This record gives sequence, structure tokens and C-alpha cells, in this order.
Amino acid sequence: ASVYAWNRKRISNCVADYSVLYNSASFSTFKCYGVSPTKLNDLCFTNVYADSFVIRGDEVRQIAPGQTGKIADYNYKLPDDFTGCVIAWNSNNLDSKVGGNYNYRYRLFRKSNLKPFERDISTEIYQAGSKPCNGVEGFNCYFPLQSYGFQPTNGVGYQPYRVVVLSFELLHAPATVCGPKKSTNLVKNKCVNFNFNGLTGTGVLTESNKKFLPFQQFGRDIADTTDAVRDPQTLEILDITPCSFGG
Amino acid sequence: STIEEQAKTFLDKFNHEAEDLFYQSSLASWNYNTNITEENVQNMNNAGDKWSAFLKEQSTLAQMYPLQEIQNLTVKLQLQALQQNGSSVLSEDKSKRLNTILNTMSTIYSTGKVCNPDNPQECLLLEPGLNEIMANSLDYNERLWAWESWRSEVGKQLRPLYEEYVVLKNEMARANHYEDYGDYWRGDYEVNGVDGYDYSRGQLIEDVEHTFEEIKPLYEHLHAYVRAKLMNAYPSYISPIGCLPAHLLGDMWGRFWTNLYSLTVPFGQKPNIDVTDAMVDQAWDAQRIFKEAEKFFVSVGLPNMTQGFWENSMLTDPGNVQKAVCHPTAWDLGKGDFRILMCTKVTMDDFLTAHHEMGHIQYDMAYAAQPFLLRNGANEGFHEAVGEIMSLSAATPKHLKSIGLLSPDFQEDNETEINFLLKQALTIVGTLPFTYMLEKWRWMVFKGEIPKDQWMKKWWEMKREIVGVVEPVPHDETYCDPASLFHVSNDYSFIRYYTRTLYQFQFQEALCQAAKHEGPLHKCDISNSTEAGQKLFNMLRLGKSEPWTLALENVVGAKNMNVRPLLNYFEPLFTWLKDQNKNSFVGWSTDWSPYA
Ligand SMILES: *[C@@H]1O[C@H](CO)[C@@H](O[C@@H]2O[C@H](CO)[C@@H](O)[C@H](O)[C@H]2NC(C)=O)[C@H](O)[C@H]1NC(C)=O
Ligand SMILES: *[C@@H]1O[C@H](CO)[C@@H](O[C@@H]2O[C@H](CO)[C@@H](O)[C@H](O)[C@H]2NC(C)=O)[C@H](O)[C@H]1NC(C)=O
Ligand SMILES: *[C@@H]1O[C@H](CO)[C@@H](O)[C@H](O)[C@H]1NC(C)=O
Repeated sequence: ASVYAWNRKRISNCVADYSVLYNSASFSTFKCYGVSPTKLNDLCFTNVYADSFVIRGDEVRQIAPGQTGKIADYNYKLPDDFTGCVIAWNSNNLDSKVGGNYNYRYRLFRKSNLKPFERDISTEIYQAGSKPCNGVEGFNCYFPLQSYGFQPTNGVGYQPYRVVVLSFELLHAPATVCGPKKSTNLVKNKCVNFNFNGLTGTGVLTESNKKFLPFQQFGRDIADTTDAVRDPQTLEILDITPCSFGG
Repeated sequence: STIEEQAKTFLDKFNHEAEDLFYQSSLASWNYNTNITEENVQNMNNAGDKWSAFLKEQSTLAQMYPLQEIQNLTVKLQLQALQQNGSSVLSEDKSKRLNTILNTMSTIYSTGKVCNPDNPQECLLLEPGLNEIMANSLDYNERLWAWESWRSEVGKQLRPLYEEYVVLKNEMARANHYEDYGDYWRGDYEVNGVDGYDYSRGQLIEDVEHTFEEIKPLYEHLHAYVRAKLMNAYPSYISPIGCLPAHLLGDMWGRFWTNLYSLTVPFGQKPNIDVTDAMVDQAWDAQRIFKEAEKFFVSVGLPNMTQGFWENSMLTDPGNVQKAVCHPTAWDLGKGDFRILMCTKVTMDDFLTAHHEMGHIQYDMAYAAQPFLLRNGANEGFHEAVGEIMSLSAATPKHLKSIGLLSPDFQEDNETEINFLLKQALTIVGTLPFTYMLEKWRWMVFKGEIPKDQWMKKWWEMKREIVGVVEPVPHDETYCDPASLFHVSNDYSFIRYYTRTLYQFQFQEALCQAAKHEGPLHKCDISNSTEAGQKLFNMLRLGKSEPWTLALENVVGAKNMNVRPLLNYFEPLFTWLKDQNKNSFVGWSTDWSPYA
């Protein structure tokens, strides 16, 4: 979409893989301000917001916390404490046209600076002087929206770049998206320590013959000590025995 | 809503579309100059008037803005470009008459027709041939006849034409509140902004000759030496007291003495510095030449060349039906587009020309960050001087040996140094008197205090004092000899060539001092000294955003023009000339003539 009409997307209730995009060389710019890209897969939030558009190549530095500019003030604004990342990559091969990519437009004139996480799509004619611009443009009249002159030969600075910014919100509601967990293999008849689906403990794991109902996940005998578990993948009942000890 | 912000918003609206349209027009022009065809011709029209159809309206709307109170000097200076009346102040009939007279004078000057009386069915033009034959020969009859014929068939019917052109140009000068078109030309070297950096049109008139007199003892010496060689070349044709005629200077105007260099060779025993045989042997194509020029530019301190230029721009041999003019040009098409247009071949001259064009491109990128109306040099001469700096430094023998053009065991001495220095001076300092006198004569003719009768003969005596030329054939009023020149009928300010040499000499001298080099100026090398290139780019990035006087403050310490680099460079030549022509006496007489 346009820079002043940035496409907004909400993401929730799924598993989000970040290293897969992070380990890609197709992205010219990859700037993360919340946490490191590796650490992102560990923690998680309750929803994600994506702002996608295409701008001029030189304007990519404008979209950043504590940064000002025509795009940063009249097209789309971000706060100084923005959490998330920005991914940009060249689109000269696609967006730029031999006849000119004049479809895209940017807001050049606006009465006030745009607020963070706010969109302005006003097409009202801007006035720079005292004379009121009653409809048709006069002396002190300038169109807020200006097209783009993308060409195959415009230098690196003028090439259109696709830019998508991801922000994360962690409202008090339960989290809905988190990174993949990764599971190891399974061993038996050996004193090991385990963290089955968040339930941790040491001992030796054997095959058992108890019959769980189709909705329990584990069991305890008495005095509230776990004795059996069900593996989340194979869905079979394993029995736990403490590792031997004595005087 | 102050008018300053209104002007700023108007400039913001104007500059984007102006850049887009200028980029489109420049792209079309480059395409036509790369693809010579009729289809690319009409496109010019389809853009040309459109440019005016966009520019003039913006010039039409650049009048009600009160351009007298804007605190921002940059904003006012940028808006001043649009707030120009131009030739539209004149009436339509006057403008069309001026356009027609310019067209006819340019066409007749460029269509010079001289037929030898023995074969009246075969004329010759300004293209090679008659000029080529007479410029490279040893004779007095054919050269004089060709000079007289050219000055007759171009001078006879252009005297009233040039008179009317001058008077109408002066009339439109008053039409734009200018008392003289000379002041209109001098407005390029005119700033009235920051205190201590302002310059006036009237001051430049005297400043031009203030730096000119100091080369009179040197130039005349060369002339004396030339005259000495004349007594060794032309038997009883030039008196030792007097000087040489116009057609004996090697050119019909005698702008340069390159055509006379072979006659006046100081020491022909030592061959000149030539390594073209090495590149032919080492197979130096256009790509290798451009790569080495790029590497030397990086070593100087300028940023490395960007991509896209190496594919879109033509480099060598248009060749087949896909024809193209390859006159050396550096095209700044705008919107981050820079290209070259020149027939690069296996020659040191082509090496220097490629260096010149790519230095022009680098300077264009240097002020490319400036707005659309500021993407130009501080004056006309800076661009060409900067372009020539690297070409001068790319021909130094140390630079050639470093990149292995010369042999690794090459050894230069004083004989070849003096030969090369005299060869350079025969064109560099041998053209300053002619350039200065032509510029001054054009200043009077535009000012118009001299009558129409005081056009030819005055010139023909004034040239005696400055250039040192006697009259081979008389010329009273029936021609226009000064007016029959390329930069006299195309409305081209001739002071640019005078200023460029001094600017390039000053910049080369300052770089040589601030480049960690020892020895003579002619052998100075700026390679592998990134500080000099950094200072040069600091100068270049100013562009039009700063005054020329303030611009002349980073590389060089003098905001004005000085002659000291000119004398410093030709020091061995001067001390050789002092004891060379001892038998003859320096200076020429203005009373002797070949006919009397
Ligand atoms: C998790 O995914 C694995 C990988 O497919 C599943 O393991 C296979 O499940 C199919 C289902 O019919 C069996 O035919 C294969 O023999 C299994 N592969 C093995 C055991 O190596 C596994 O069932 C999935 N877990 C679920 C669905 O709870
Ligand atoms: C301009 O010069 C620089 C300095 O050498 C180039 O940068 C390196 O160039 C070499 C060979 O040209 C490459 O192998 C390196 O990968 C380049 N490194 C970097 C960080 O760029 C630069 O490529 C040159 N510019 C162009 C257009 O060739
Ligand atoms: C050059 O122009 C001619 C005439 O229109 C055209 O046929 C040809 O394809 C052009 N070539 C290039 C390389 O543009």
C-alpha cells in the first residue's frame, strides 16, 4: 500500500518463527530495537502488528524512533520507545517502472505532524498563505499527495524499497503467539532429568500399563507426587521411578 | 503564514517536478546522442517546449514573491533563479528578430565557404582540409590566402549582423535593468551576500588584467624565442623588431601556439614522454583505462565510482548503423544519473580525456546533494578546472611509472622536462593574452562606448600590444575579423577560459603543497594522498550553496585570482628563456608590418 495508507495487519493465535526470516539474505535492512533477533524466539507477546508499504530508497532511514522527516511526520510516524523490528529490501526490479511508477504517492504537505501508530489519508488541498484555497489550486495551493518517478535508472537512493515494520503488544490478556519450542528425542531405563511440557523432574522412565482417560496429562498417587506422564507427541503413558540412593 | 514559508512551499512543489522533467529531457538527449536517428529527434521537441512550458510558467509565477526580505540566503538565492525576466521582457517582434539574427549569423559562420580560384567547384569549410592544411605546413602564400578568404566570406556579411546583434543584446540588457550586456555576463562573478565575500561586476574588469600583466615578461619571451625560431624558420618574413602575422601563428586566430610548437621545439634530441606504445603492447582497452582512472581517483581521495554507469554509458566505438556522436561530454542526467560520452581508445590523450570526463561526473555528484537549482558550480570555470586537475595529474611521469605506463627503470632529466614545459606553455600561457584581449574587446563592444568604426582597426592595433600580431593584409571596415569566431556569435562569455586556467593552476599548486610532494610543480603527483582528495571534495560539495569567493577558501587560501602558480609552474622555462634569446631583444614593435 501507500506510505500514507500503510497496510496494517494484526497477527495472533499462531506460532511465529523469526529466525527463518532473520536467516535470509534477501533483506537489505534488518533493524531490531526491542531485543536481539535470536532472543526473540524465546519470549513472546499477545499480538503483533505489521505496517507494510513501499517508499523511496533514501527514506528508509526516516522510519525509526527519534527520527524526523517528511515521511516520518506527514505519512507515518513511530514513537521513540517503539518495540519490534523493521525489514526493508529493494523493489527496483518490481515496483520501479520503465514508464514510471507514478501509481505510488506520498504525503508532502500536512497541517500537523502525524502521531505514532497513526494514519492520515486526507486529500484536502494544503494552504501555505493567507488566501483561502477555495477548491481549484491558486497561488498558495499545493497538493499534499505527490506521485513517484521511479525509473530503471534512478540511482540506488531513488529505488523503491519495500518496508515492513513489526511491533509487538503484550496486553494483560493471555499471550497468543510464541516461538517454536523444539523437542529432543526420548530415552528409557536411564536416570535422566526431564521437563515434559513444563513439568520438570529427575528419575528413570519406563513403560507402564495404566489407562488414562483421553484428557489427563499426568497422574499422582498420593501425597501429590507425580508417578506417570503422557508424552505430548507419541501419546503413550510413561512411568517415573526415583533414581536409586541409600547409605 | 509568512511569505517566506510560502516561497519555501513553492520551491518544494517546483523542484520535484522540475527534477523529474529535467531527468526525462536529459535522458532523451543522451539517448539521441547515443542513438543518432530521426525518432529521437522529435522527442526533443516533445520535451523541449514542454520544459519551457513548465519553466516559463514557474518563471511567470516567480514575480509576486517579495524576494527582498527572506532571511535564509539559500532560499532567496534559489528563488532568484526563477525570478528572472529573461528575454520575455522584450516585445514579441524584437524577440523573434533577435532569434532570427542569431540563427542566421550562427549558420553563416558555421557554413564558411572558400573555393580556390584554380578549382572554383570545390570549396572548403571549417571542417578539416583547408584549416588542416594551413595549420600544419610551412608556407606564407597559401596560409595567408586561406586566412584572407575565410575572413572575407565570413566577415563581409556579418558586420551589420553582428552590429545589430550587439545593439539588440544591449537593448535587452537595459530591458532587464542592466546598463551593459557585459555586466549581464559578469553577473556570474557577482555576489552581494556575506560580508567579506561579495564581488562586483566592475571590479572583475580590472582584476582580469591585474593578473594578466605579470605574464607579459614571460609570454613575450616565448614570443621572442618563437621569433628567434621564426628567424630560423621564416627567412626575411618577420622583422626581429616586429612580430609575426595572424596566419603565421598556426591558427587563423592564433589562440594557441601548438601548431607552431614543432617549428619552435626547444630540444628535439630527447623524445617526448610517450607510453601509448606500452598500452598498445600491453593491450589497454577502454575498460582498463577507465579502471585505472577510477583507481587513481580513489587514491586521490574521491569516493569510488558507482554501478550503472559502467553499463548504460557508452565508452568506445559507436561503430555500426547504431551511430553516435562521441564528443567528450559528462552527462549529469539528474535523479542520480551520471554518464560519459566520448570515444575512448588506446592513447594517453584518450586516457586524459576519460579522466577529464569522469572528474566532471565526480564533481557533478559532489554537488548532486544540492537542490535542483543549486546543482552547479560556483562559476563557469570551476567545473572545467576541476575536470582538468586530474587529467593534468594523470599525465605526470611519476604517476605513469607508478601504474606502470613508463618503464620501471625510466629516468627523466632536465632536457625532456624543459621540452615538455615549453610545450605546455605554448598553449597554456600562449592563449591567455589572446583570451584577455578578446574578452576586453567584447566588453567594449557590448558596452558600446567605441564607435562602429573603432571595431576592426583598433582591434588590429590592440592585438599588436597584447598578442603581438602584425597585419598580413589590410582590414579597415569591410569585414568583422573578431566577430568571425565561435565564441563571438553564440553569445558565449569568453572569460571562462581565462578563469579556468588560473583556477586549475591554483588548485593544482595548493594540492601539491598539501599532498606531501617535493620538487618542481610539473612533476607533482597527488596519487595515494587521500587528504588532498578529501579537501578537494570539501571544496566540490559546496556547489552553488556558497559564494565563489567563499568557495575559493578550502583548497586555496585566496578567494581572489592570483598569477603566482602560473609563474611558479613555468620557472625552469623562464630561467631557460632568460639566457636563451640573449642575442635578440625581448618585445615587439607595433609599427612594422609584412607589407610595410
Ligand atoms: C507428530 O508428528 C509426527 C510426525 O509425523 C507423528 O509421527 C507419525 O505419525 C503418523 C500418523 O499415522 C504415523 O503413521 C508415523 O508412524 C509416525 N512417525 C513416527 C512415530 O516416527 C506423530 O504422530 C505426531 N503426533 C501427534 C499427531 O500427536
Ligand atoms: C569501490 O572500491 C571499493 C574498495 O575496494 C570496493 O569495495 C570492495 O571492492 C572489492 C573489489 O572491487 C570487492 O571484492 C569487495 O567485496 C568490496 N568491499 C566492499 C565493502 O564494498 C567497491 O566495491 C568499489 N565499487 C565498485 C562499484 O566496484
Ligand atoms: C535507435 O533508433 C532507431 C530508430 O527509432 C531504432 O530502430 C533502434 O532500435 C534504436 N536503437 C536503440 C539501441 O535504441
